[PDB]
Amino acid sequence: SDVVMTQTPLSLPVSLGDQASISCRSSQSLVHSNGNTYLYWYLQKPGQSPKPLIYRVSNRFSGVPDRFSGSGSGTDFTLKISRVEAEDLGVYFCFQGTHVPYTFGGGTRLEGGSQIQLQQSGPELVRPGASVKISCKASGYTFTDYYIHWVKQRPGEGLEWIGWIYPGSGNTKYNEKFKGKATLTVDTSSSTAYMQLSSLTSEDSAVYFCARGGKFAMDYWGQGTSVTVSS
Repeated sequence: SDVVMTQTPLSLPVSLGDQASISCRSSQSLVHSNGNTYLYWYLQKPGQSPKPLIYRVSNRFSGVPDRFSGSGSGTDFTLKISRVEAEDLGVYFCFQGTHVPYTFGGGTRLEGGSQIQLQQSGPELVRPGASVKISCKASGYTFTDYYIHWVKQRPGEGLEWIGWIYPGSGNTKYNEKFKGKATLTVDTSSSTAYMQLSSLTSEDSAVYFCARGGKFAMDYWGQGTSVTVSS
């Protein structure tokens, strides 16, 4: 009964100047009881963290040019990129934050806030059964004004939302998939968020991102921390 986000097409080869349109469909209505529709779009360029494009269906994040337009309602959503150029190449992901657990679309391959820094700890290489505690040092903004989200990304397997913590209060919310094996904490005095991953298996090998956000979605992302679990 988790919400499934389906994107089409999977791959969209295009030439410069053309129009590009990407579809996202949810298995459930994304209208929240509060009246908002927590549908978001992100772009991930081959070598870095996702970047926020659209919030709440139709709003562009700061620095995102008005040639990006999101539309839709209920269960059907569209991202249109009108005058496509070099820097638009990458994987587009839709994301829903209406229903816990928050879920991502599988991505579409097409072929802002740089004061905010989220500095994550280095790569881990461990044996099965180990635990790791990865950190995320926030700067360039007030740590306790925002949520911190954590996200898992396996190679060619897309994105999974792990949970959030609200640094101001320590309050947490987890994806059932991860609750019990990922523990979120903060140190507000050092503006640092932590995620402890426990009883590691080979399936837990992935890149883990910390990201700033609101209660329903990420905005800016850290650079990721690779965890490799190997015998």
